[PDB]
Amino acid sequence: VAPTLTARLYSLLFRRTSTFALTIVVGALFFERAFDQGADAIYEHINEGKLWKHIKHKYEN
Amino acid sequence: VSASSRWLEGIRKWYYNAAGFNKLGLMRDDTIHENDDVKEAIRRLPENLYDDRVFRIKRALDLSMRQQILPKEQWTKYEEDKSYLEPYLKEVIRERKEREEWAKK
Amino acid sequence: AEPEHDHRKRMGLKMLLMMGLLLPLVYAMKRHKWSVLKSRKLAYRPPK
Amino acid sequence: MLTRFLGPRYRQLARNWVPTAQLWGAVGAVGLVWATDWRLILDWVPYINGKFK
Amino acid sequence: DEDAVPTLSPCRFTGSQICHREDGLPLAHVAIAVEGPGWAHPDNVALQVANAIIGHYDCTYGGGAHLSSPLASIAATNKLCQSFQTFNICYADTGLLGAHFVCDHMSIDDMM
Repeated sequence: VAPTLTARLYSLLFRRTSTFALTIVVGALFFERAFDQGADAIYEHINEGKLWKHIKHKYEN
Repeated sequence: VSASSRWLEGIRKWYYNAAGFNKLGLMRDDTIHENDDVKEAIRRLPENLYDDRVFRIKRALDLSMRQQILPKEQWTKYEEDKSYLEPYLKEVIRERKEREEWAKK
Repeated sequence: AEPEHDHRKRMGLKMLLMMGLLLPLVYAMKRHKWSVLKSRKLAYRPPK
Repeated sequence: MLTRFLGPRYRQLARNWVPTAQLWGAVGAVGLVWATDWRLILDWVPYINGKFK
Repeated sequence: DEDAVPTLSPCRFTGSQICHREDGLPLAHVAIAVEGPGWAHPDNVALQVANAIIGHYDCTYGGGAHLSSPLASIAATNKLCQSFQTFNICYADTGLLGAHFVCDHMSIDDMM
């Protein structure tokens, strides 16, 4: 579940340049989302000055 | 001969060590800049010296690449530093200078 | 004076995280390819 | 006059390159989808629902 | 018999390069190979078929341009070599599978 691990990745997906590409493109899609939200939340925590205040003013529309 | 000559000789030895080509197993003549006179002298070298010169340059470029240097015992020692090119270079220059004198008349 | 102020620092945060991931990786890619040269061993074998 | 490329070998050639031409098209599709954020196509994918509704 | 009769230990295939530069010789010799399986393996037959398709060439073969093997044919017309031969060398549990060629200094790249 470790030597055979990168071995499977190579066997099932990296051998052909076909899959290799398909995997990084499928891998670019998910990663974008995970990095975006994941980094927004880090930018979110170190702050709390912007639109956390929204709950007040709005709603009264 | 005495105190003074040794002092100029030790200053020369000092520069040599500071110059640091020795550290890459190079000899002084391996560092000469290649102009025509020099390109010709290299050409005129005998088989053995020519082959040794390429191996030295190769050994150095390789070292220079990984920014390493030779163990201290393999540094070339000053004045054990054979100036193999000099006599050839000298003659090539002498030949050029004669052409030049003839070109004036 | 600088309305973009916040958004820029959010991108800048992301620029630092991306770089911190990308920098080592590209470095390892390049070292892997330079391997062949770094460990190359030379030998001189003249006649006689 | 394209009858030069019509025969058993060419037919064998075409088949050997199909999984590859097919997988290249999957690459091109997901690649197009992910790069323009194809709303229509994306909304069906489990995660990546960063457009809520 | 009895004690002192060892077997054969497997031999790690590495995968590297040895270059012996010598501009004094007039033709370059190059030999390249992947690791093959040993004598025992059933798949030496399919390898020999594939090797045969690539075949061999030599400057004294009649038939240049018309040779079936594309390597042989392109080598003959474009004069990319003096000779080449595929091989499949077998040992206990390993082997060398590849080709060897002989050519002029400016043809090593095209040949490869």
